[PDB]
Amino acid sequence: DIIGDIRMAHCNVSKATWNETLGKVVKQLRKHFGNNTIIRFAQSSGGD
Amino acid sequence: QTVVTQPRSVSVSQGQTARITCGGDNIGSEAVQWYQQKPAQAPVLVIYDDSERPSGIPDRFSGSKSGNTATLTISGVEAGDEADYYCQVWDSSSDHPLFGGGTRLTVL
Amino acid sequence: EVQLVETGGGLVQPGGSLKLSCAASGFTFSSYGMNWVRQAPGKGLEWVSGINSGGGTKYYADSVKGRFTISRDNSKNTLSLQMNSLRAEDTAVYYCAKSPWGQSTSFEYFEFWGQGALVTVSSA
Amino acid sequence: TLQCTNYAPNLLSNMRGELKQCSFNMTTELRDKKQKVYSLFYRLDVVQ
Ligand SMILES: *[C@@H]1O[C@H](CO)[C@@H](O[C@@H]2O[C@H](CO)[C@@H](O[C@@H]3O[C@H](CO)[C@@H](O)[C@H](O[C@H]4O[C@H](CO)[C@@H](O)[C@H](O)[C@@H]4O[C@H]4O[C@H](CO)[C@@H](O)[C@H](O)[C@@H]4O[C@H]4O[C@H](CO)[C@@H](O)[C@H](O)[C@@H]4O)[C@@H]3O)[C@H](O)[C@H]2NC(C)=O)[C@H](O)[C@H]1NC(C)=O
Ligand SMILES: *[C@@H]1O[C@H](CO)[C@@H](O[C@@H]2O[C@H](CO)[C@@H](O[C@@H]3O[C@H](CO)[C@@H](O)[C@H](O)[C@@H]3O)[C@H](O)[C@H]2NC(C)=O)[C@H](O)[C@H]1NC(C)=O
Ligand SMILES: *[C@@H]1O[C@H](CO)[C@@H](O[C@@H]2O[C@H](CO)[C@@H](O)[C@H](O)[C@H]2NC(C)=O)[C@H](O)[C@H]1NC(C)=O
Ligand SMILES: *[C@@H]1O[C@H](CO)[C@@H](O)[C@H](O)[C@H]1NC(C)=O
Ligand SMILES: *[C@@H]1O[C@H](CO)[C@@H](O)[C@H](O)[C@H]1NC(C)=O
Repeated sequence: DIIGDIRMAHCNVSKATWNETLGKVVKQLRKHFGNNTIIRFAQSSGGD
Repeated sequence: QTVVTQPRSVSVSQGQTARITCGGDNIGSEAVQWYQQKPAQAPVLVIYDDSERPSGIPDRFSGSKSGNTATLTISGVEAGDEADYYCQVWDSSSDHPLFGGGTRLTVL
Repeated sequence: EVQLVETGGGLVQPGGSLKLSCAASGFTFSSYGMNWVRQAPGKGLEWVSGINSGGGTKYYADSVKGRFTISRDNSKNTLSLQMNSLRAEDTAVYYCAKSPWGQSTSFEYFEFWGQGALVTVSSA
Repeated sequence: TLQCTNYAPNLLSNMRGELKQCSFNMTTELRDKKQKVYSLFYRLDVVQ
């Protein structure tokens, strides 16, 4: 049994760093898909 | 709401068996205890989860859940086992512990 | 030797408050969900005022709902129940309990009882 | 085949209906006696 009180199990990623890392990747993907295009991310689709 | 009825104060005398019945609505949701208590004393658990008993209780107590009305079958008597017995069958939809009524046991 | 010691007052007129205390110099009291029941000199039993082992749930019955409270201070083995409205008297005795799961309900029983049951009466 | 119930009111609404306490039979050392046990399992392990 569980002693205490229950929460979820979670993970933290610092928002100031993760913004800079996606900013560095999306500068690099312009070389492979044309310079004038407006890159959008999304969630996962489905499956197991 | 949901009633748990049981007979008012059944009393056999030295027949060495007694069947304090219980029941009501949907049993099949753990008719769970019987809780012997003597006057001016503390209540004592006697049978939990309607098949086993805790360590320290003699085996004159035996329970069975049959169909929709569970019951407690004691086999044997004593001059110090005249007490009160009542069900604790409920936990659903509302406040989870719900005792029901009472039943007095006397032998002659 | 696992037992419960109690303090409790009585004879409080029906406009005041009362605070009951149940203590446990027995088992490891940081894991089990203690409860309360009541008994008038009369009909039978009635359930009130459950709690988990962290003080984070504290659910109640349907006749005392939104009218009272439960405190639970660990690390010195103390439960604190605090009746505060005190309506027209349902004169009853109060028992301290222990449930050998912790954390929750959905089939719960009571191993050891405290039998310290001093009464609220509100007489003249 | 094993029987289970949900937990507390647990009105946080993140962990409501997640932990699924169960009970079942399980064979002991000696071949012709049975042992009754209580445990629990996360929601992605049981299917009704
Ligand atoms: C990832 O990101 C998340 C979100 O950004 C971060 O979550 C933050 O986590 C903080 C700590 O977990 C949390 O602070 C908490 O705030 C509440 C309400 O203000 C406060 O009650 C908590 O108090 C604990 O810590 C203080 C420090 O001053 C202690 O004084 C206090 O006693 C509490 O300690 C508890 O844990 C101890 C463990 O041994 C116990 O010994 C202690 O007694 C106590 O446990 C019991 O006591 C309480 C009172 O009886 C009772 O309520 C409790 O349930 C136990 O029964 C704490 O300060 C932030 O609020 C939270 N941020 C949010 C939610 O936005 C997280 O840190 C990040 N990092 C990681 C690695 O996950
Ligand atoms: C674990 O093992 C015990 C061993 O007793 C199992 O209890 C048994 O379960 C069966 C199935 O319900 C019971 O049979 C029933 O008999 C009544 C008699 O009227 C009938 O009306 C029902 O339709 C059903 O056929 C059996 O009596 C019962 N044994 C005892 C001693 O009560 C139990 O089911 C096993 N599993 C779990 C999850 O506990
Ligand atoms: C992830 O955890 C690490 C350590 O568990 C954090 O690193 C420390 O963060 C505190 C913030 O108060 C700093 O004072 C320390 O200097 C950091 N380093 C060490 C070695 O303790 C890190 O900040 C956490 N990340 C996030 C996003 O919370
Ligand atoms: C992330 O960084 C970019 C450029 O570094 C900035 O324009 C933006 O405001 C930041 N925040 C978010 C939430 O995108
Ligand atoms: C896009 O950028 C690259 C370098 O950043 C540049 O060489 C290229 O000419 C740009 N695309 C267009 C259409 O000007």
